Amino acid sequence: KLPPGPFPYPIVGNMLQLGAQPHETFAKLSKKYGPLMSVHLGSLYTVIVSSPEMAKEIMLKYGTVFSGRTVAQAVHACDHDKISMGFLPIGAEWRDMRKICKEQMFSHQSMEDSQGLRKQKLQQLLDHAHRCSEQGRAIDIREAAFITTLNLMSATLFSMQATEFDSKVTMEFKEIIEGVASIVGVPNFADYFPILRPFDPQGVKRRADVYFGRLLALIEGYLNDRIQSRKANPDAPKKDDFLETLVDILNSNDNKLKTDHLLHLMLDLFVGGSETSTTEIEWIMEELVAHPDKMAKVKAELKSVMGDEKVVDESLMPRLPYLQAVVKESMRLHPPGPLLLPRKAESDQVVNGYLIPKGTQVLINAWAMGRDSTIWNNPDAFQPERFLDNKIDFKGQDYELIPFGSGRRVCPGMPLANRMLHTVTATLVHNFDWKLERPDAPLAEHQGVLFGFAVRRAVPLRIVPYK
Ligand code: HEM
Repeated sequence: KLPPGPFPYPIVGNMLQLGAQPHETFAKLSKKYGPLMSVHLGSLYTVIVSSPEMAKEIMLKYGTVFSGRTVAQAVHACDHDKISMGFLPIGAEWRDMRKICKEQMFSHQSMEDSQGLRKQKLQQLLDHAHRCSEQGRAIDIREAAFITTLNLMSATLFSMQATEFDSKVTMEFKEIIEGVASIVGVPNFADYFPILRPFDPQGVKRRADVYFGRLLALIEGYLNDRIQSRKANPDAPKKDDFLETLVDILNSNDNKLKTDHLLHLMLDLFVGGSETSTTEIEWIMEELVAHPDKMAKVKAELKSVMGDEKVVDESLMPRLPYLQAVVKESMRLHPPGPLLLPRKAESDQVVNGYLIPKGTQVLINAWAMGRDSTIWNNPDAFQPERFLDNKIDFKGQDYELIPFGSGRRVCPGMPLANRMLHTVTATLVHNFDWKLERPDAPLAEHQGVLFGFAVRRAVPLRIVPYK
């Protein structure tokens, strides 16, 4: 009674038929089997959903049913799978971490207060960007967008006041994320073949506990050191960051959260906003460089609003209606997560007549719906003009665009993502002219796909500022 899919082979099921870079294969197989597919990844049953109306059935109509999360083995490291807001069933401790996220830390009231903590972090990059232009060196966009992202998240969370782009604090964080991504970003057969779960054959759960213990040790030091600063100054001026808010929650003791609940929350906030922004800023700074007709419309717009100001204030978003679309088009073409984050059917539920069993990992292919010929016309072409004078937005209600998810577990970092994805892009676009470090380059590198935590270019984007 389940959705249609290819013949499950013994044991392996449909885990050899995927080929390399599965996101496209889960898309092409949908043209024969349908929007609701059934792929037997080993023992892990999985339903692929690749159409807006079906994503509406999954995330909204039956959303409270499909509101779980498939948990990976690396997530059990340091008991993260039982503390994190990302991978907990919708419950008492999760509702608190949402109402805390959306209403206090990610509402506009806190975004506008954290506006000044992040401009300094763009200036450090813009000054470093000018460093590579004088001697005429090339800038690794991924490297530059990662360190800037950590400096951006660390300022929003901790209010670190370093004077160096590659500060000592930031590079301790950079290794651990890249170490975690190198762990989760590769397949762990314990997830698909449960008899291997006790053994942990590839040693994934262990190696994750090492880096998780480090990333949580550095977060602890930033908590206990603030408590003493909170004790020394009783009328301490409210820091306009996320950590100060979190300290002000367990001192009032209104909600029902522990201390480890907050530590692991800052981890998810830190990790969740780093490698996503890092990849999803490499794309626009490639799309605009690969299609110079469109960068020209962005620059001429930016010069119309900036004036002589050389850093983009996140409050000038409404006056950049084209950069809003340029990101929107990058959301459609190259979504950061090709299959988003796995959902789980917490109850036997029927969708479109087919039965979806309990514990069915529902992957919402956002890559296909970005290149589905039935939705966007000429989908394989970059064109931010299709979003001009269009209310289609990635807020979750336009299932034609689901890069940030929708339903009950929508991305809580959306207001912080777009203010980042726009400013750190509009600061490199408005200030310099870019050209590929290698114009005689294989197009396999351009729009290349790397399956892992997020899909990114096959080769890190390396361009030069020559103005
Ligand atoms: C920059 C682009 C980003 C993308 C494309 C992205 C993507 C996603 C997706 C697809 C989901 C799951 C949605 C669903 O299952 O329906 C999610 C959830 C989540 N994201 Fe992001 N994210 C981004 C940035 C961020 C940022 C900046 C933060 C934190 C500051 C963050 C933290 C989280 C957390 C904690 C969750 C768990 C939500 C829950 O389980 O209720 N992400 N994200």
